[PDB]
Amino acid sequence: VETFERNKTIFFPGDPAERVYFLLKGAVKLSRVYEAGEEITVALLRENSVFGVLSLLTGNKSDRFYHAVAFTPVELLSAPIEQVEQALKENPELSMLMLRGLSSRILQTEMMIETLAHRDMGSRLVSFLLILCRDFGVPCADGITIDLKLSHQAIAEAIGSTRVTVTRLLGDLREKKMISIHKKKITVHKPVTLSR
Amino acid sequence: VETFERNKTIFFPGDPAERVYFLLKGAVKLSRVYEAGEEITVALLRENSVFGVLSLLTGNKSDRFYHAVAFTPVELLSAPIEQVEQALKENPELSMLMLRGLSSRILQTEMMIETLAHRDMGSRLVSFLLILCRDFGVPCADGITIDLKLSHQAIAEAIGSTRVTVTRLLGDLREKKMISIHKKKITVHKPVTLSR
Ligand SMILES: O=C(O)CCC(=O)C(=O)O
Ligand SMILES: O=C(O)CCC(=O)C(=O)O
Repeated sequence: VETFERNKTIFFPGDPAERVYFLLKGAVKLSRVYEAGEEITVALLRENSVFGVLSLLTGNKSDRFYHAVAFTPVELLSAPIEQVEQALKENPELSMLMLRGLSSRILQTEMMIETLAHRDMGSRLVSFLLILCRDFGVPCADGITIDLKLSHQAIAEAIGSTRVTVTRLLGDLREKKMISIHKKKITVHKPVTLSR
Repeated sequence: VETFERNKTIFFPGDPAERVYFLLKGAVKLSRVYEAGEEITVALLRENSVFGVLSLLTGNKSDRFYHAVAFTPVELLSAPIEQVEQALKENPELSMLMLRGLSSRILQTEMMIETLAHRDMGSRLVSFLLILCRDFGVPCADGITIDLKLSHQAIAEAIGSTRVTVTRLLGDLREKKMISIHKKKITVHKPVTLSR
């Protein structure tokens, strides 16, 4: 069981795709990185996700092109591909469960496609927040607290927007009392009604 | 082998998720259908993709929420979920090959997250076409031909835009001599350079 301090890198673009990973605790951010250091978020992975799947294809013969970061303190398992490939070719059942895990990854990414497809950033934001509710939400008298520290920057990198825009949108959502924010934990007040 | 005419439905929202599918020839469109009747594209699957993967999660106890349509004339295989779990037992190797196809689906979806992430609708379109060039590309004296009838509406539904805007953007690109269109098939003239 490995641990990663918050903001520690799990793999860098350019690193051989040596291992597969399983996320026990915390959130992992996958992103694409650009020459100047800008990053675009491509996935925010929730507990119990398999990831690093490019090694399931090319194994260490190929290089990472996304950046994997411990978005919160993380705990995870990982194993070179042949170790995995052995464990599978050996334990048939296990594979049925990784097939399920991968199927989940795909359905989750497609939900982000849906979030990103909205033309107006306001809905893009609510929709992204509703997903986080589901992935990391904690029940509350108000509604649901997204148990992650979310900077305006981090949100911008994930819904395709600038930070200034996120700030304005977030302020608008509070003015209207659909959300509260405290030390970066966002609480969504009426999740179910927001899925309108 | 099951064939489907262009624009025929392979599976509708509400259907039991009982089968896994394999795409042999053509392109399959996955969408979310909305209350009104508008449709948002979540994936354009290319030949040799596994899909319907919701059925490897629950199976019957779960109803399709996406719409699977033959975007071009299509041929595919399919099987009841419990038959898949069986051949998985039989051939612990076939297993790995599913794992790998699922891995590739994940990566393909993430690459669409990147497309949608662009703020500049022009760039988002160029990026969507590059995808199409590698997914449905055919080498050309002129560069790479995307082998698909693409209406502006269809492009709009996949890049979170509208017909009108797509028409303007395609024309801009054509003025720059950057793409060509014949019979609704688009040719991208220097895709390797554009990748910039
Ligand atoms: O596997 C990689 O190299 C990038 C994408 C990824 O980590 C996955 O979503 O599992
Ligand atoms: O499995 C479905 O029901 C929806 C998503 C899907 O078809 C997949 O991308 O393979």
